[PDB]
Amino acid sequence: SPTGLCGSLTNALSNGLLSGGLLGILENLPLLDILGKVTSVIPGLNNIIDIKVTDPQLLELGLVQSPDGHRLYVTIPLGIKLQVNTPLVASLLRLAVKLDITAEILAVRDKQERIHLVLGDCTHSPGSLQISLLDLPIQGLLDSLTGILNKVLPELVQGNVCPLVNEVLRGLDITLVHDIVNMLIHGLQFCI
Repeated sequence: SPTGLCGSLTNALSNGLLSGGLLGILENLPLLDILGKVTSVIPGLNNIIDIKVTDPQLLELGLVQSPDGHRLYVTIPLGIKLQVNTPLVASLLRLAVKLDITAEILAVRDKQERIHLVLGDCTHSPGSLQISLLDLPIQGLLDSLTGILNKVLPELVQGNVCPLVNEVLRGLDITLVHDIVNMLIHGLQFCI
């Protein structure tokens, strides 16, 4: 069970993401809060769209080292199910969504002596978004929803998961941090 840095870092990121409440965060994404038909406001009724997020899932992290060995890139594959509901109701719709966050880990050498583990870039992996139909002329409602999902979810997921990633990095095992940073800054591969 003891392994090298690469497998240790990977299982360390995964543990922290979970224990940091990643699933909680996926489940609570303000999907339809980040958005000419005001109206709904006006009577007393409201919505009557509703998106429950269920089935949050973290898949297997992936780790590659830069060619110069100075940088790591983490792939954080995530999975949620979306059920479309409507308190005039028997779900309207139901979807499987998959998405990668790519977190970039650097070691950078402070002007004094010290060396720091930095979360560099942390973005959604362009083209990693995937929407499936699980289970009425719903076709119009789909790919409308898909169109919304396509230009809202990735920045929304990024914006909720990347700070967690940042939290997890800083809270890592000190000695693990100290070996990771020393190999990266000396450009030595360990993610082989």
